[PDB]
Amino acid sequence: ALDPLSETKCTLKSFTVEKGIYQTSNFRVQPTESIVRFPNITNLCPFG
Amino acid sequence: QCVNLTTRTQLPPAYTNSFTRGVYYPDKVFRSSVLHSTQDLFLPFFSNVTWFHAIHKRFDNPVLPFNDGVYFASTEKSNIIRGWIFGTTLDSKTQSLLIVNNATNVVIKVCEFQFCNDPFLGVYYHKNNKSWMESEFRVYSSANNCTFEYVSQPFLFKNLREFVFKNIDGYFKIYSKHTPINLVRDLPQGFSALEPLVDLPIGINITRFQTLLALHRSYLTPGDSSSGWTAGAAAYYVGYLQPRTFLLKYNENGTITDAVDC
Amino acid sequence: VKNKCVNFNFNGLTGTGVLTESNKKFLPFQQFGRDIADTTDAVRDPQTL
Amino acid sequence: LIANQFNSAIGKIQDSLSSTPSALGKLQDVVNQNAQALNTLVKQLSSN
Ligand SMILES: *[C@@H]1O[C@H](CO)[C@@H](O[C@@H]2O[C@H](CO)[C@@H](O)[C@H](O)[C@H]2NC(C)=O)[C@H](O)[C@H]1NC(C)=O
Ligand SMILES: *[C@@H]1O[C@H](CO)[C@@H](O)[C@H](O)[C@H]1NC(C)=O
Ligand SMILES: *[C@@H]1O[C@H](CO)[C@@H](O)[C@H](O)[C@H]1NC(C)=O
Ligand SMILES: *[C@@H]1O[C@H](CO)[C@@H](O)[C@H](O)[C@H]1NC(C)=O
Ligand SMILES: *[C@@H]1O[C@H](CO)[C@@H](O)[C@H](O)[C@H]1NC(C)=O
Ligand SMILES: *[C@@H]1O[C@H](CO)[C@@H](O)[C@H](O)[C@H]1NC(C)=O
Repeated sequence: ALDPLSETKCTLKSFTVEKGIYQTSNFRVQPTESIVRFPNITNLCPFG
Repeated sequence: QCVNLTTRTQLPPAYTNSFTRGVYYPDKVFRSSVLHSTQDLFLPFFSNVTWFHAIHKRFDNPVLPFNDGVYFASTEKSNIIRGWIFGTTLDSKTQSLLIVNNATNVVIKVCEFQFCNDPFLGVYYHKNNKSWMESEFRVYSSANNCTFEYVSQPFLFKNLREFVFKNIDGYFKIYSKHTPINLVRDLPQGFSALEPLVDLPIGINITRFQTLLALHRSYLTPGDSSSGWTAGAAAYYVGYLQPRTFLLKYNENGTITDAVDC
Repeated sequence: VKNKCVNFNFNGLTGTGVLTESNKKFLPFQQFGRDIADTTDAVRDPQTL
Repeated sequence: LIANQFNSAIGKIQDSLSSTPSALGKLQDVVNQNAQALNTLVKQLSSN
């Protein structure tokens, strides 16, 4: 986890990388917030 | 008050084919241009649908056996059919479903009523007031320990009212679709999709169902309220849902336009 | 919040994604849509419809 | 004569390709198969 070349070296498990294009990891956008939406209620349940 | 009155003519009921009728939205999921196959309690195409008449004299309201799901259709303009009553005993021993839809309200009260053996609703009309009002409410003797209550807006031989009543998992589901019908004696061959109206959570054992009709004695009956009455014309159809796999075709707007009985 | 990668749970349907104003026309009893391969891709808000 | 026959043959070939939606099936099959497989894979996510 230093730079893409080192990640390629780790993915190939070798210290020497031949010329080419290699897939190393997956890029994914992590969520930022949380959203809750539910119908309007104003009365508690009769658990009493 | 309970009244047991029968002056109708005796003749065996008629039978018809159900045709491509009685298809409802199985779920509340929107789909566009997708052919979706489901396995639900559907009405087989061209099924053996029973026909009941209420001509003027016929008032046949038998205790039909409500099997797993029941299809029901009506073409009429006098609003003779008001509601339906369900139950295993139709007695004050066990809870019985009861629905009444007159012109003014829809009433659902799940109570174990002491049902009269001949439930009906009586409407009397006078010329001076020019109003049709219901004098006698004799579908049951008394309220008798209601356990569920619900009232909503009324549902509105030239109009077709198609309902599907299905009881599963302690829930009583009603699917209805109002459509203008031009023919006055038989179901049209057109395809119609029934949208859900309400999932009333009743959860009672139901084995036998009945329909509630209304009389319209205004001035043509001279007899007592035990053998004499008069009303209009009504016809209704009863089918039975079976476990069926159906291929439903959704258009781009999300409404079912075609179906296939596998 | 719209146009952001956010978690959500609308009437029990829980997921992660970006919510955008749509042009689909739900019938006034359906709650959410689905794809050809049964994938949730549209949800009606339980408050603003 | 040979040039006219060649030209007529090319024209007939174009007409046959245009007025027959079953000549290119060897390609369509492949596409369909791939799509079908992908669909099946995705639908396998909805199994208990
Ligand atoms: C719901 O009510 C029905 C109708 O009474 C019950 O089914 C009956 O079960 C008895 C058992 O002794 C049979 O003799 C009857 O023939 C059945 N009737 C029918 C129409 O099938 C049913 O058992 C009840 N459900 C539950 C869960 O108790
Ligand atoms: C419908 O029921 C009637 C009862 O009289 C029977 O004669 C007829 O064959 C039935 N039709 C079917 C099962 O398709
Ligand atoms: C209709 O509505 C009211 C309110 O539920 C109810 O009390 C009343 O009895 C109904 N009217 C008739 C004529 O049954
Ligand atoms: C009504 O009330 C009581 C309480 O549930 C019940 O035991 C009784 O049998 C019911 N009676 C009738 C007539 O429905
Ligand atoms: C969907 O509804 C619109 C309303 O503008 C209509 O123009 C269109 O034809 C409908 N589509 C189908 C497939 O019925
Ligand atoms: C509350 O919900 C109602 C019904 O959907 C809506 O008309 C109203 O604007 C809402 N009020 C808010 C969100 O403050």
